[PDB]
Amino acid sequence: KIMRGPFMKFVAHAASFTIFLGLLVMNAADRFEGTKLLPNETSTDNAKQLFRMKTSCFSWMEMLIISWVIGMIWAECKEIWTQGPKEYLFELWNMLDFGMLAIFAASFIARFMAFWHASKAQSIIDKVTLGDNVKYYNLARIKWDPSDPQIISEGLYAIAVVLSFSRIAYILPANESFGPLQISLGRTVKD
Amino acid sequence: IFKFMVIFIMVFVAFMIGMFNLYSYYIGAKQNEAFTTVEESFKTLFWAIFGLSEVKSVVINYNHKFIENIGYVLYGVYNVTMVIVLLNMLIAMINSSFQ
Amino acid sequence: FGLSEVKSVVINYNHKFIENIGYVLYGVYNVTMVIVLLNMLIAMINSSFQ
Ligand SMILES: CCCCCCCCCCCC(=O)OC[C@@H](COP(=O)(O)OCC[N+](C)(C)C)OC(=O)CCCCCCCCC
Ligand SMILES: CC(C)CCC[C@@H](C)[C@H]1CC[C@H]2[C@@H]3CC=C4C[C@@H](OC(=O)CCC(=O)O)CC[C@]4(C)[C@H]3CC[C@]12C
Ligand SMILES: CC(C)CCC[C@@H](C)[C@H]1CC[C@H]2[C@@H]3CC=C4C[C@@H](OC(=O)CCC(=O)O)CC[C@]4(C)[C@H]3CC[C@]12C
Ligand SMILES: CC(C)CCC[C@@H](C)[C@H]1CC[C@H]2[C@@H]3CC=C4C[C@@H](OC(=O)CCC(=O)O)CC[C@]4(C)[C@H]3CC[C@]12C
Ligand SMILES: O=C([C@H]1COc2ccccc2O1)N1CCC2(C=Nc3ccc(Cl)cc32)CC1
Ligand SMILES: O=C([C@H]1COc2ccccc2O1)N1CCC2(C=Nc3ccc(Cl)cc32)CC1
Repeated sequence: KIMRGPFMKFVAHAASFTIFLGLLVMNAADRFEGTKLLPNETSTDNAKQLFRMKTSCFSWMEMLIISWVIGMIWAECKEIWTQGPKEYLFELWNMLDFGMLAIFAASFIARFMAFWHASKAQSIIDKVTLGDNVKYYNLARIKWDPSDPQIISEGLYAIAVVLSFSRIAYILPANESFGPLQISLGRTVKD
Repeated sequence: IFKFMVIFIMVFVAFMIGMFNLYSYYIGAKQNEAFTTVEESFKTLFWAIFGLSEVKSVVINYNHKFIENIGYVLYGVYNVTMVIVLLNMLIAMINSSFQ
Repeated sequence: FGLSEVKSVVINYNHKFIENIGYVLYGVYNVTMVIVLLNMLIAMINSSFQ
């Protein structure tokens, strides 16, 4: 009965957003003081799989981030049809929310098809000179194409990680000290 | 001022995590060591406020111009956003003294 | 933001006509941008004193 009150629902939503931001911080936790994987070298750690299987496998933190953003797209698509494309599209912060969710979705879509190409190439050929169908795998960062579907994912993921911090403005007008500050920012943003 | 420092810290931490996630995989393949660790991303985006961070801190050596153009756009948006937050802090400080 | 150097406008030949055109255009650009910023500040002040 306490956990279905409005204030506890607000606290639970703020806590889930805090968990999402902490996951976005701690996802790149092996590279805080150094990557230890140079763009010239290659590491597989199994001596049977190729290099593009280690760089394309989803971790558990990435699976949790995918779960959070799928829940966010679901909770936004449930609300866009309740108000229609007249009250939703009129507000310009819904543009920012839909853009952040779309860029996250495109990043995960590109990472999935990169992993699918890598898994297909590792499945059709399960140390000699490899043939001319899986030779654009087990390669370093220099010899990737400029339109590789993993660097598209890594490019969109940074924009989505920057844009996901704009949801503080949804929980910020509940405070007595940072509410009028947001009101003053929105007052001056028009000029 | 101590209420706009929180907004400064929010924009700073957001862009720090974003550009560190963008440039961490190019640690030995850049012109300088910026945005390759959390310390270098910190000392790049902090001294970009006073104009002590050069614009070639964001380019790479390979022909991946996708990630380089993402870095240019993110760094320009960071600079414009910091100038906007400073110009709003000035108006808030004016209004807090005309009362 | 002051991250473009002033030697971005000079050439190697002895065509100082085009180089002086470039100096004048770049200085006028910088002064005009400062003026538009100072007018944006006053508009933002007037939009908050109402
Ligand atoms: C070629 C040049 C490129 C230009 C790019 C520059 C970007 C300009 C940013 C302006 C932000 C602003 O003033 O927003 C005003 C208020 C919203 O007012 P309102 O109109 O009241 O919006 C109400 C929103 N609502 C309560 C309805 C959810 O914003 C905030 O609340 C600030 C949030 C604090 C921290 C966020 C971190 C961001 C990291 C990227
Ligand atoms: C360095 C930066 C990036 C901080 C990282 C993100 C979070 C740890 C911060 C940012 C925004 C914060 C929130 C801003 C506003 C509030 C409202 C506050 O409650 C009230 O003020 C209203 C109570 C009432 O109704 O009387 C509870 C804390 C909370 C959720 C904060 C919880 C912690 C948050 C999520
Ligand atoms: C919620 C709203 C406000 C989002 C705003 C959009 C931008 C913040 C994002 C989304 C689309 C992105 C762009 C998508 C395509 C391009 C072209 C691309 O160009 C190249 O790849 C160079 C050639 C090569 O070597 O492949 C580089 C990234 C870039 C500029 C991206 C820059 C950042 C953009 C503009
Ligand atoms: C509508 C009004 C406000 C127009 C204002 C006038 C200026 C914007 C223009 C018109 C005349 C131009 C000038 C004409 C003559 C000179 C001298 C010339 O000097 C040399 O050629 C160096 C020696 C050589 O090697 O030939 C270089 C360009 C310059 C400064 C020009 C600079 C830009 C000027 C001042
Ligand atoms: O410097 C920047 C950023 C700085 O931050 C920005 C912030 C908001 C909007 C634009 C910004 O541009 N770029 C990106 C675009 C760039 C890359 N290739 C081309 C080709 C033609 C043109 Cl006309 C431009 C370019 C040049 C370098
Ligand atoms: O730097 C500039 C520009 C910068 O932008 C300007 C904007 C508006 C008005 C003047 C500006 O001067 N120049 C141009 C003039 C210059 C070229 N030969 C001489 C000889 C004697 C003197 Cl006394 C000066 C010069 C020096 C370099």
